Amino acid sequence: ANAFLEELRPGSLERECKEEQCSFEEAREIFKDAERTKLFWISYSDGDQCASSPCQNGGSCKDQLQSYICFCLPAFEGRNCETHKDDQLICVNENGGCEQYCSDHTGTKRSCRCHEGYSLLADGVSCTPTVEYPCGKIPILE
Amino acid sequence: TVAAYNLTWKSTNFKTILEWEPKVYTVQISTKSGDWKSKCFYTTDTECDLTDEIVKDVKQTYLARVFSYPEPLYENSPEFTPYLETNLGQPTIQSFEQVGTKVNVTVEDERTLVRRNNTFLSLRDVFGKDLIYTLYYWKSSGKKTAKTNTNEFLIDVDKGENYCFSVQAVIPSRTVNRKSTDSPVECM
Amino acid sequence: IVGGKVCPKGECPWQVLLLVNGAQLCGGTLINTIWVVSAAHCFDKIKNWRNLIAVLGEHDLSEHDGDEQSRRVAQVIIPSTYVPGTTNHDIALLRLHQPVVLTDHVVPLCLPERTFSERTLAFVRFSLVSGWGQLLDRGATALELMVLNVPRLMTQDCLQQSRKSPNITEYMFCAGYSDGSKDSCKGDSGGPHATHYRGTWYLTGIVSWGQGCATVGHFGVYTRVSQYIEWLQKLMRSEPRPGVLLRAPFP
Ligand SMILES: COc1ccc([C@@H](Nc2ccc(C(=N)N)cc2)C(=O)NCc2ccccc2)cc1OC
Ligand SMILES: *[C@@H]1O[C@H](CO)[C@@H](O)[C@H](O)[C@H]1O
Ligand SMILES: *[C@@H]1O[C@@H](C)[C@@H](O)[C@@H](O)[C@@H]1O
Ligand SMILES: C[As](C)(=O)[O-]
Ligand SMILES: [Ca+2]
Ligand SMILES: [Ca+2]
Ligand SMILES: [Ca+2]
Ligand SMILES: [Ca+2]
Ligand SMILES: [Ca+2]
Ligand SMILES: [Ca+2]
Ligand SMILES: [Ca+2]
Ligand SMILES: [Ca+2]
Ligand SMILES: [Ca+2]
Repeated sequence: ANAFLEELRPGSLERECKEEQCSFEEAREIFKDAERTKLFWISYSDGDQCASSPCQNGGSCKDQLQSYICFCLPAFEGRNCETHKDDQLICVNENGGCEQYCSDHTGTKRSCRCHEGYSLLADGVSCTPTVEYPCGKIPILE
Repeated sequence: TVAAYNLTWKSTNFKTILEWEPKVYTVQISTKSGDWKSKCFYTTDTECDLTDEIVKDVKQTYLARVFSYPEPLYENSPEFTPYLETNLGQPTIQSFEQVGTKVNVTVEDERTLVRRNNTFLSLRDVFGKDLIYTLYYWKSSGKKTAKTNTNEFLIDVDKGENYCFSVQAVIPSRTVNRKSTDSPVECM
Repeated sequence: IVGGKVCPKGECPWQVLLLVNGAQLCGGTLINTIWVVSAAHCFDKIKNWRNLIAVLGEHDLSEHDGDEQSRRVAQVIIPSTYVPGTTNHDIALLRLHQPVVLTDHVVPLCLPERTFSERTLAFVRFSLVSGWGQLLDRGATALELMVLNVPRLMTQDCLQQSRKSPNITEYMFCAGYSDGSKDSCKGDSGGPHATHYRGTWYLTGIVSWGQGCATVGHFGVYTRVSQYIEWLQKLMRSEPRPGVLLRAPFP
């Protein structure tokens, strides 16, 4: 910024760019050198991409050169932490967490079933043998 | 339905996002000998955050494919080993103390998306001796440099005279993306 | 098998051995006490359909023990869409004359549900193929049951990564290596391709065919069991028709 007769004062990085918003020349009026003024300008003028508070669900934004990075809390993913992990309870996602068979259900939660000779336990996802030799098991290893 | 194309990895400080064209899909990510894990189920976005899957072992090399829906139509992304490709964010000068003729310039140990216990590891924690910082300081018309195995610089300054600084994270061993962009400029 | 190892006695309890007039013929896979799943081309040149024997709990073809259970094959069912001498629809359902006794050395492999197999099992990278076939492309068969671990590929990749023979239809998938190090082999035809998922094994493949055995720039081709589940299931609940050979319609 340049007030009345303020330009009469010599250059001051603090007063003009820190304490105030300085233009490019004002800045060039401090460092003098172009290569130097550029190195400084590149960041000083980049703009805090976090200003829009892009990160969601308790995320934490970290500004970058014309970009940002979001650090989400455990239960969230996505460029902006916009993804709820606890809402991926479908069969395509890790077999819906079922030990054997998985069955999607529009709206409600998914169901888990078992193969013959097996029974679905109370946990709703596990299957235990109901016969002495259920398919898929190797006796000398069980 | 057209198979997706131009798959690219966008990774900085391990925050890895796979982007693609053109502008409903499902992405799977795996390691050369691991099972395939579906991510971003039926998204209409041409991107998918895979950060959580790759931070489980940064040293690993991952491969990802994008299935297209109106065996399905897909495309494979380039191989991607985080630890050797993720980009180093823009460093930042945390502080600088002067004791007579010498000045101590510090670089902030920025945090990474890589989790351990209940906290985000810092750039140091993950790379250690692999990461060094380069100082580019000046008064005089010329420039001077300095390098450090840690996150601090200890240089000799001409008493009185004013200086400016600018660091830059570097991982020397790296074949690609071994240098991060320059930090903002700071002057005494 | 090429580049695999000896399945320890008992760790391949569903592996079956097929014999014609007392002669090794092909491998099989037990999916329950009276039904065995094998390969179609295995019966291409059979003549004495009353001389087919199935042997369970077998391991060392040079030694006999109480764990061996032989059974005559009452019926051999093949999709009516299968053409002898060709590759597509290489699957056969064999009914035994008498149920076998499930023991520590004789346990059936599970037949999965279609969607579970297509949506999940299909993505477990590795699986195990086994049998008493050749140990080398040119070489002879093996005395002790051999087993091998192979990675699965989606047809598209299998093609790009393969050298320019039958086409990889949607009724088969590839598994193996192209460096020429490991692969199942001819004498292993009809053998299982069992997948391990969350504590249980399932049938997801059948040693079908290939460009020789473990040839550089080629993978193994296995019948895609998941496309024949309903088929097999209906047949298993159907009444026993006359004649050993039975061409069932498919779908
Ligand atoms: C091109 O098609 C075939 C070629 C070889 C095999 C071949 N079997 C075989 C099995 C597995 C592989 C492999 N893993 N590389 C390799 C080979 C074979 O010699 N069977 C004997 C015979 C030949 C043709 C028809 C019936 C019986 C099977 C094929 O089709 C069923
Ligand atoms: C916040 O501002 C950032 C940085 O430009 C932008 O990319 C976001 O979409 C917005 O929400
Ligand atoms: C930034 O870090 C994230 C992960 C959360 O802990 C936030 O509360 C914090 O602002
Ligand atoms: C397609 As191929 C059987 O040559 O690997
Ligand atoms: Ca001013
Ligand atoms: Ca001014
Ligand atoms: Ca001030
Ligand atoms: Ca002022
Ligand atoms: Ca001026
Ligand atoms: Ca000025
Ligand atoms: Ca001015
Ligand atoms: Ca910025
Ligand atoms: Ca024997």
